[PDB]
This record gives sequence, structure tokens and C-alpha cells, in this order.
Amino acid sequence: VCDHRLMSAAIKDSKAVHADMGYWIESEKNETWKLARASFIEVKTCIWPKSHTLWSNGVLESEMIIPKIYGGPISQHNYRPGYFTQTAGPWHLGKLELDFDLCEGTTVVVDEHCGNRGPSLRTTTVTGKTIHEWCCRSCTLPPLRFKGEDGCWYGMEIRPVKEKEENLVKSMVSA
Amino acid sequence: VCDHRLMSAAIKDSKAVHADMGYWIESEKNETWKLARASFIEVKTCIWPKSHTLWSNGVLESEMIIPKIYGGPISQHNYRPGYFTQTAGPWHLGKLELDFDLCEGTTVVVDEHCGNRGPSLRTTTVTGKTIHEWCCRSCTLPPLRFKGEDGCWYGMEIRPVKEKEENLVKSMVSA
Repeated sequence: VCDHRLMSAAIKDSKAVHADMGYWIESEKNETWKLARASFIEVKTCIWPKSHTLWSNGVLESEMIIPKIYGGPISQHNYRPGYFTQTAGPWHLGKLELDFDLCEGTTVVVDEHCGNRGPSLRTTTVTGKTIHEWCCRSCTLPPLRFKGEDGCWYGMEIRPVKEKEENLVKSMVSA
Repeated sequence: VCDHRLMSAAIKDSKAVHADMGYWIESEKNETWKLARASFIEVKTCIWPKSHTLWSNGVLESEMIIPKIYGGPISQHNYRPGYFTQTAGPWHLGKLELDFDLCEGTTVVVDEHCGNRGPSLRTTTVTGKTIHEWCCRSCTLPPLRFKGEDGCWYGMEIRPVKEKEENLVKSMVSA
């Protein structure tokens, strides 16, 4: 089920890609190299070989946006300032897209008075009501965003501003 | 003099390449990943950025065949069993090809009674006489070979077996 030969990596100009059969992971350079986009047809549990990995030196596991357990390359292309490993990201979604943009109908604000890192949350409630104001303590903008066919999700650092409730849609995987 | 945007790296299947405008460095996989071919239109002194480098983790400087000072990627694709860093290689030749094959009219023998590593030598003397018998202490076959338009050279590990005259054409660069 895990074939290394399928895994490809290429970098040219301002664009880098770590890809395989079901994975597409794009890193770009503005000021500095950082994670830009990711597309998952199916989330896989294979480990990414450093032989097939760009910039695999001095990688901190905690900063790897995509966990190595889910096939995240051990790479600084798998980085993003203000964000850490998304172990609690919505990896249960199967088909999933990771990028940095605003979820529709939401706003994100950098505030040290915000809640700490927690399991990733969906921007809509169980009712379908859109949570408007979100925040993060030390993260950067545009915010870390997941997109499934069910709805829109935010990274672990992005928490709701007015929300303290025992009801919330939250991802279901811990890593 | 050093533009990073030119530099490319790609890996697919059994083949990996670190390249730029004048550099082409190919690594292949049989059993294990190791340096296969290299072509230099002109040797450049630029340092290779780890962002553009494949497999840049845990790299031992001594095992890098192409010195980082001459733009050898800090990578395990830049490795080759039985050979170490070619600091004293003929990098002055301008147009240059590094591969693993036998220089025409020569034989290479693995022998512990051989001379130790030294500056890279040309297979012809100043007379044009072809030095026939070569050896190495611990190197592997096929032997490390450089090709310029002037002649053919062997890796630092490969020394002449019996040649008393220092009329040797020899690289005098130190790194």
C-alpha cells in the first residue's frame, strides 16, 4: 500500500511541490519559503522518505503543518509562520484541501487574549449557523483553512472569539 | 553572481536531479541512492541552498563527492560509496564531466597496498603518455572519472600503481 516510487518532488523558481498518487503539496516563496496549498484525494498514513524530500534538514516535528504520520514531508516547505503541527486538523474528511484564506462569512484576528491551540473547528455549527468572529494568539494571516465538501474549517490556532459552549463541530482525529 | 531562482531540483522514480544554468547533477537508485552523472559547462563557486536541496538531512561533509564550495548540493544524493569529497579534483577545467567509468587505456585495481588519497591526476603525462596501471585502497568500481576536452582524470582515491616520476599532471587546488 506504500510505494516510494510514486512520490515526486520538484522545485523551480518560486514554486515547490511534494506530490504522490493522492497528495499534492505546494510550497511557494514570498520573502521566505512556506506552505501554500495542499490537496488530498485520500488521506494516507505513509511516511515520506527524506530521500524524496526537499529541505529535509533541521526539521522540527512541531512545526510540520502536515503531520508526518499523515504523509507530511519532513521539510521546511511543510512550515508556516505562526502555525504548528496540525495533528488535530480535520483529517477525517477524506477529500480535503489545505490553504491560507478566509472561510466565507468569517473573520480572523490576531489577539493574545484569544484561546489557545485546540482541535480544529468548523466555521458552521450543527445548525448550519456561521460563526463570524474568530481569532488566534500568535498566528499569521491569511488564516489556515481546510475545505471539505461538508463545510469549512480553521487551523488549530484559530478559535472562536465569543464561543464557550458545550456544543461545537470539531475534528475527530488526534495525532 | 549567485541567483537562487535558476536552481532546480526534481526527483521521480529512480532518478533525481539538482541542476541550474551550467550545472547538471544526476543521482540514481540501484539498491541505494548515489551520485550517477554530473556535467559542468562552467564550475561556479556559489553555495547550494538547502531549500533547493533534496535529502539535505544528516549530510556528512566528507561524503559529498562534489564540494559545497563548488556548488555540490549538501545532500546524500551527492554521495558515492568508496569515495569521499573531491576537494583536490580538477575543478579548474571549465567544461567538465564527472561519472563512474574507466579512463581509456587504463585499469583500476582495489588494493590496500596502494597510495593514499591525493590530488586528482590526469591519465596522460606531460608527454602524452598514457598511465596504464592505477589502484585505490578502499574505493569502488566503476572508478570515479572526470572528462575535459584536454584529457581524462581519476578520483583522488585512484593513484598510479608504479609511477616514480612526478611529471604527473596534477590539480593543485585545495579546499
